[PDB]
Amino acid sequence: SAHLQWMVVRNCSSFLIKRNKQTYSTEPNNLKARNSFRYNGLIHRKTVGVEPAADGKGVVVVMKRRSGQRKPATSYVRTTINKNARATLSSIRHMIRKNKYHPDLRMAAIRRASAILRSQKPVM
Amino acid sequence: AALRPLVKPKIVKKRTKKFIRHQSDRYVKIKRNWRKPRGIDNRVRRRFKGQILMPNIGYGSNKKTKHMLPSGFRKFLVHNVKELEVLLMCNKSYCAEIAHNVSSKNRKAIVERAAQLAIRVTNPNARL
Amino acid sequence: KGKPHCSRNPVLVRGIGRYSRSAMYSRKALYKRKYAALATVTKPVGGGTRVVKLRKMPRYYPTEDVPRKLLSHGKKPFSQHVRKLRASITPGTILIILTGRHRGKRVVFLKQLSSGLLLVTGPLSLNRVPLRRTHQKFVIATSTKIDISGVKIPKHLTDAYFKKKKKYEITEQRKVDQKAVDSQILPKIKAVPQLQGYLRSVFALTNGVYPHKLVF
Amino acid sequence: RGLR
Amino acid sequence: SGRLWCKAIFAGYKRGLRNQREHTALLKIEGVYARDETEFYLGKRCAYVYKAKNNTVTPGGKPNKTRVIWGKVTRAHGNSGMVRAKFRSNLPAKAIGHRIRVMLYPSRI
Amino acid sequence: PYAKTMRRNTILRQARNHKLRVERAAAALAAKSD
Amino acid sequence: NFAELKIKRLRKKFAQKMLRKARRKLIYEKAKHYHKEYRQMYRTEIRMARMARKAGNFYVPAEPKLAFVIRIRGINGVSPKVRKVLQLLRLRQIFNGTFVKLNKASINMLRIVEPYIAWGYPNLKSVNELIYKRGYGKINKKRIALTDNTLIARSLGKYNIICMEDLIHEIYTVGKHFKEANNFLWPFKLSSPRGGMKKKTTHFVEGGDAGNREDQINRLIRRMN
Amino acid sequence: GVDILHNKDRKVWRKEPKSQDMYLRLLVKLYRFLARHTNSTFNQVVLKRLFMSRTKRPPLSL
RNA sequence: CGCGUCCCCCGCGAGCGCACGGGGUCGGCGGCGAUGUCGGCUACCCACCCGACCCGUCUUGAAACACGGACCAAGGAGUCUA
RNA sequence: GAGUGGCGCGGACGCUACGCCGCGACGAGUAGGAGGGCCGCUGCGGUGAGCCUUGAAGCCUAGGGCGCGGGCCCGGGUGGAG
Repeated sequence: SAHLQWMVVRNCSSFLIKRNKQTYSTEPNNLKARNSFRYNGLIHRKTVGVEPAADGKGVVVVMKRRSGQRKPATSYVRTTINKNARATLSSIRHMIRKNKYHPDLRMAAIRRASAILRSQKPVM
Repeated sequence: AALRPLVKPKIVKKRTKKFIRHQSDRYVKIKRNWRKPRGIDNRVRRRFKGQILMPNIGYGSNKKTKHMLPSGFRKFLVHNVKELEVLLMCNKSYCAEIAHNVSSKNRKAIVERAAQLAIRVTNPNARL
Repeated sequence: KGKPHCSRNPVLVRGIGRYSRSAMYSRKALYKRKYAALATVTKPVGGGTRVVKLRKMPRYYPTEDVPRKLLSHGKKPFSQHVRKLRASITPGTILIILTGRHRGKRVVFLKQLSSGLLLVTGPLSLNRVPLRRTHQKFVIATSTKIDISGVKIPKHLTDAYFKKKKKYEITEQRKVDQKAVDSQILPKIKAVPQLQGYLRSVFALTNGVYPHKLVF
Repeated sequence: RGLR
Repeated sequence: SGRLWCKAIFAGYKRGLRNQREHTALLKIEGVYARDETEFYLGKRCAYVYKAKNNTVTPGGKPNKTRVIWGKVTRAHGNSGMVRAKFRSNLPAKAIGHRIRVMLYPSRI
Repeated sequence: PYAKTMRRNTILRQARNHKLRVERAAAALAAKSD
Repeated sequence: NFAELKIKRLRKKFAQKMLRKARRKLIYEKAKHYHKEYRQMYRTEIRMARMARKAGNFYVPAEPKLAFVIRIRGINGVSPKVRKVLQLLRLRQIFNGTFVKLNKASINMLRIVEPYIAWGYPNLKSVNELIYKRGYGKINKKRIALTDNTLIARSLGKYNIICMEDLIHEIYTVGKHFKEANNFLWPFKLSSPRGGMKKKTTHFVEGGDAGNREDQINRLIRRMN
Repeated sequence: GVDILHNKDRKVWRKEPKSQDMYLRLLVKLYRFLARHTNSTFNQVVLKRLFMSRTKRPPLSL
């Protein structure tokens, strides 16, 4: 369970990276990238993750499915969104609110997605 | 221009000089590194007028401005590009400082990756 | 509908009404004043019509934000500030300009402008100073006055007129308004004797002169 | 009630 | 044309006897020799004008060698007409017994 | 909240007293013309 | 339905408003009563002294009930009996102040910490000045500023002291619940005397500024408040 | 500049269990909420007893 | 400052606005700008004012006409078992 | 509190709970006692898909900074294998 296998990995995990009075976690589905019970991408049943696409353009929204959770090859559903900035974020807000899938991660997922799109956008 | 921080409060410091060790002036054996004097007659220890100052917790900096660089950012120390995507979302308050023993060919990858991610580097044009 | 009558009770001292709330009930006559009990505008398009929204959502969110402030009360913007005159600054009083390029020059005060800056004119025929603005705390109001009771200062010269647009060249408007106003002040200074030469002279501190004794 |  | 500042002799520092406080400076303005003669100078601006080796930009024209530390008269000090002032950085102690300028232009007349 | 009432009454009472004292001085000025 | 729900919440809010206005009116009318009580208190002693002098007899008035005690000397080199009495009065710091009501018990406690305190009989003005400017309550053992009346009303509601004018009345006219109103007030952290002292060490009678300063304590209250 | 003895300024009771036992630590998490958010005194007694050493929470016989 | 009603004497009106109101804001301005100037507290050198006796140790009491210490680097002293 | 009768698809930050936040009083100190060290040294089990001949340790430095401090991190030089 969540609170159980938090008390194991809160201080003694591979991903934990302590220096300069700052604590991050390099987890494959952490968004805001920090040591927390909320944003940890391994603990929970429900998990949302935003990555840059396999190619240059687009993002990839990763949804951890309810059913089989000791089943890591089939545990994650990946979808790509290569649209305009507003229509990319609107799709994410409609995936997270209108499924009632981690509504506390809605705003953090839109901020991360926006940062990924602003990153893959050329410099003058 | 520069990559400006999210807030610029004016970083007030209670003291600017170091706390030099007692009788570090005279002896080359005595380092400048601080050591609390525990001698039974020591002037510095029993706080005589116009001697070397001893550190207290009173000198402690504001919790808002603590570890904050003159610019307004806070440092994070980075060895490879896998340790930047950590800072991606901590962007406006935190900045990367690429370590001493990272090779030239890896600095030219970290700064050309941090330029894309819009993360500040404090030592961007080191070796070249 | 109803014409708003200005405050029925006067002000005795700041924050304090003249009349109490029993007097005031009768004063307003409330014994015969008793009472009982957008977003998406549509647009026609050349396969149907569309629903646009003025104020539609942002495309970019920044990675970190600042929250909203708390609420304070007495923090007004500069346009709405109450403007003081120092009592000695009477329209027609001969000031002594202290700070800028024209420091030590004695100059006739015309009127307090809308932003608290003194509109001031040492006649350009005498002092070589135009229709210029000054600050109250950078002058000395002397006990020297001439009667400016009648003459009409142009109204179009105000705090927006004197603002630096962004070498500087004197407009013909400025020169007409200068000789327009000064043609009405020159006969008033040339009335009282030795006064034009007094304005032409420059204020200075000598040996044995302490300002704490001199009445000026 | 005595306001009415 | 002529002078537009009263002449204040920088007497020394705000102090007890065996403990001086350099943040406040004691001014002796010439002519004023009482506490009922120094109401005029309270709040006025003070300048320690000096000149040093290198060129430093001037507000109003050419880069000169001249420099300033702006102050401000705060209080009257003692019974016989001396004045406390406070400067943007502490005055140098080489200035003791040297001229500083009492201005007129936070003017109250 | 009674402070407002006391202050208003005090200012009005002082004003009336000053007016009466000024009138008495005016009566003295009348007597000194007489 | 919700039309009913918000109507009920609006009613309960309006009920809370009219309860506020009713209490507020009680604060106004009690302050008007206390004003009338103080003026007739003041007039009476002038009347009684006049009718005494008209007959040719004397009017010895009431020996005062209320004292204001200021600690003038510090923490260093102090006797244990003088220590215990000073911390029983709650004068644990130089230039701390408390009101103590005079009886037989308290006067014989005052005269044994005599050289460490400067005390006397306060004025109505001084009692107003001290409790309005330096008024802090001992609410949850925490020194909290009396900015509102909902501190005094919530703490001293049981004794019918619901405002600042009630507090000042119960202190000045030494009433029933002086103990629970004086112990509510955190000891008054006064400034240094502006104008200086005469002499700290000796008695008031022999030039100094220690011991009983009968009506002259109000002057010391002005310079330290 | 005030005469207080600071001997007894700190209080020497437990605010947390010394044990790094996670199951005990989740029970303490669970009963800190109930001690705070109920006017029950039972939850305050049980929470306090969850902190105490083995020599202070002894074995009750059947 | 409604009467429709409870004494001995003679329970939801409506707005708008100003603010001595649970901690500062401006819907105010003005200069100077590419090898000669702007900023850089800390840090190198120097000057001036104030303060300022040399550490360690035993001692009631150490700057002591009390003892140890010319200077520098590396080693160097509450450990393990019952 | 609850029942039966009389258009527009929107809403900042948060909560390493061993965390974050709010309010009040306080702060000398030898011998001595306790706590916290993201103070430092050397080796072992884990771990960083760590760093490194495109230059590791070490050393020097009027360079840039952080920390109340123990200390530490970058820049330049030397050095050549950790």
